[PDB]
Amino acid sequence: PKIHYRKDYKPSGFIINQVTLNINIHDQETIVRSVLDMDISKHNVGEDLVFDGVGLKINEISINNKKLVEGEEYTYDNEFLTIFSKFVPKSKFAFSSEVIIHPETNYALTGLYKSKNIIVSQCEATGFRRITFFIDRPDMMAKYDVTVTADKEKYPVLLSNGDKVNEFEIPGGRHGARFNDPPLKPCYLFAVVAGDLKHLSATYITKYTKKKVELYVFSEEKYVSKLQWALECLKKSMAFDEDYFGLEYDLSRLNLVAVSDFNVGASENKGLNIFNANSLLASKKNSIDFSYARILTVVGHEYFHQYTGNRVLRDWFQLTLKEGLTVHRENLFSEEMTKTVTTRLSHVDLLRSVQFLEDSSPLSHPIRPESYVSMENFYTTTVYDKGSEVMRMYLTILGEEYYKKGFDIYIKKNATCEDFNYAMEQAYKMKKADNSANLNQYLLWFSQSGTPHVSFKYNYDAEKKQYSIHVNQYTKPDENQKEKKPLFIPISVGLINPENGKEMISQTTLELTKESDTFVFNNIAVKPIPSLFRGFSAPVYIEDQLTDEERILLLKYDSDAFVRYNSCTNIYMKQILMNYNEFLKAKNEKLESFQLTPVNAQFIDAIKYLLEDPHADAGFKSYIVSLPQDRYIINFVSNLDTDVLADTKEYIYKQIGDKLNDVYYKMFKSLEAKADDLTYFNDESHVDFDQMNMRTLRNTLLSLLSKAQYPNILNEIIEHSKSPYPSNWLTSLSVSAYFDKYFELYDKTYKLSKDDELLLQEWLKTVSRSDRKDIYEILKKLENEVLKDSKNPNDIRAVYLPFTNNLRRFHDISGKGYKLIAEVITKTDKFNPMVATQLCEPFKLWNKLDTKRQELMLNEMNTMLQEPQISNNLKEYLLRLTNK
Ligand SMILES: [Mg+2]
Ligand SMILES: [Mg+2]
Ligand SMILES: [Zn+2]
Repeated sequence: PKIHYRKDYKPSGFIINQVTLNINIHDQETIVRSVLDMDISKHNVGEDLVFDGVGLKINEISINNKKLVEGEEYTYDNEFLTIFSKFVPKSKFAFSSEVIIHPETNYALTGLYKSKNIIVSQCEATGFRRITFFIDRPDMMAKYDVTVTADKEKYPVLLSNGDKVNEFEIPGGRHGARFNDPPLKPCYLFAVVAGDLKHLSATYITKYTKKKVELYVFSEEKYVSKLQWALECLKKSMAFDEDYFGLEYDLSRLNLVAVSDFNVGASENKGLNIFNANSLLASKKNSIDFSYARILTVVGHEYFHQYTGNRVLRDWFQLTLKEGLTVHRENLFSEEMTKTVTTRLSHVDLLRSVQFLEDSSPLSHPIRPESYVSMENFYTTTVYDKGSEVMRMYLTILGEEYYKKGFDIYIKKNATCEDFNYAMEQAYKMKKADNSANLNQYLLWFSQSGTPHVSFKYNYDAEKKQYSIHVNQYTKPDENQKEKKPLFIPISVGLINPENGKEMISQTTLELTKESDTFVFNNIAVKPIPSLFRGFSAPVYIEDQLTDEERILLLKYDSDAFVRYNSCTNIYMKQILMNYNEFLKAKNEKLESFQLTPVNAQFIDAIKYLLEDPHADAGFKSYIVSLPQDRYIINFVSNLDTDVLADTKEYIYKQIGDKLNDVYYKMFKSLEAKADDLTYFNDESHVDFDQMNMRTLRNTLLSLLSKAQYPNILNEIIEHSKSPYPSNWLTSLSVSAYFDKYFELYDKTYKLSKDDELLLQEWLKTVSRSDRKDIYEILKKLENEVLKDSKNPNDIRAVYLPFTNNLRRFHDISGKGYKLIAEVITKTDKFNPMVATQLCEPFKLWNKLDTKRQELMLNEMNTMLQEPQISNNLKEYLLRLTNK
């Protein structure tokens, strides 16, 4: 296992100036001819010429049109092509090769592969080496001249980077297309698409230069009518980057292409973005509401890669520089487009659940790691989502005006993470009106792993009208740093007058730079309730040390969506932790009788208050009636007994339900007209995020009412199944799990879903997530009847991943759930190591569970590690997760 270190970076001893590709696609094989116009760099020390090349079948290789001989002049071990230095020229030379690859049987979905009837490429991060020989690293900038040939019937549409400069016929029913892309680019931004694609098109005219831009969205013929929303999102993305960042698209054409088989959401390439079908295609009739926010964000994300990618990555350790930034730009875009507070809330909810788990797991790493073995395991929620929060904090610190200045300085001057911090430091100096002000401490956000803990204590003096906020920050030591240093933590705060719910001070961002600090406020007429970390201004554990009474007041009257949301969350956690220990204590002591502390009555009253408030947001309401995610809860519990937590959740839901179920039912009925309005059902460009939030609320309330066995709720469930919206009649399936009509809706909703590839995958998720006692028997049914031996990641993930969130069933004390997923992981690892690693996600919290379940998970992981044919990808991941 070769380990790459960040501190060991050195520029290549070679230069690649021009790439001339000839990709000839045939029925059983794809022939790739490549001519590399190379040179010797100043960093050269007469070393061997080593190319990356994985799984390549060599027909012949040459230097200056002279064939090289195997063994005497070069060696190849299916991974590296080593050409001995004595046969390597000392000036400008040309390296040529012809290799054979097989996209048809490339089930790893990396490099060049075939998805259904579409040939597509995936080169990030180390995929280009699976297509042809190359110095496969992002700092190798080169020009590209690509020619693609194939059978005209099977692959009438040919796409690649740059301008299509020639189209020609080939004897035998074949055709060819030449693409020249003059601007320098790294090889992971190379792409090629071949297939029988249909499209929707539009013309975008830029804001300043008024350049006309051809926009194309591609898919297979069957689902071409699901491309409308993606096209609209693309238009929205371009306009936003123009309006907010003042950036225009540089090329004359942009292509979006959807494929059925894809490891992640999408990928960016210059002028040619390639999407997972579930993140590009949608229709009101064949998609749940989630697809619309999903497509918006993903289409936006890959577009925001364009302008930065056009002018500025030194090495893969700087991954968070382009990903953290893009996701940040993606999130700013989504918030502006959706105009809903739940958008920002959704991002925070994901970070504090998924990423916080990772950052306290053995897999914990900084957003810029010091080392890696597999680059495929580098693309984590830490690099992406914590990285985004780090990039977002720049905006919070600098403000909108100065941030755009710092951003413009970054784009114009350029790279590494330090380069971006430098540009922001320049804006920081301007804002602070001082050249001695710096952001050197801020770099610790890039190098320090783990989640910081921020705790508070307060003091108010009525006589002097003086309010003090004592802040403390702390990060637990891990395997990355023995000693943790204080970070630059921006704390957006407000002060709420508890008597009238008014703001007491203007916008304020506390700059915590030390381990602890005391912030004092004068002329505070009355004792305030602090509104801390507004908008979640820092990726930290917040310990407000407020009473439930104070939290309730914030929940009702604070202006900031997150602090309201977080206050409700904190009230829940306090209740959860209390009831958990009470349930646990009874279990450990085998008590015949015991007591549970009821849910705060005033808290329940506050929920009723907000719910019955017509001017309150529907999406926000859905959050406050829902307990915190299980993966968020586990961060606050040692040796988590999943059964006890399940009992705890059940009791708390029942407590609140016993009070508010009538309110829940009344709202479910009254919300129907606006939530399920069909006015624009066949207007595929009309998306109402507020309306979809109303359906989110209705479906959430229906779920609560179903679990509570509300009187005659089955009637509502049945009628809900007749709704035109997939979000509704799929919800009816899952909530009917507690009734004898589950399998009736099972067949009904299957018939509705089976003829759409993406919709069926949503049906699989719904079944997988169904709260059924016979869930293991049901999963077997999906395997034999629906899933079978499919190698489609969307199919495999849909069947198994939602099931892993079943607290009671997946964590069955027998370990049957752990054994099931482990078998799926090992099975998947044979053809797709990346997806196999994705399926390991349930095991990420293994050392946080009770001792018995720790043992069970560890055994299955050790079993997987003992598999003789385990991939390096999977091996490295499990080794790090099990601290071996
Ligand atoms: Mg091969
Ligand atoms: Mg990507
Ligand atoms: Zn990205």
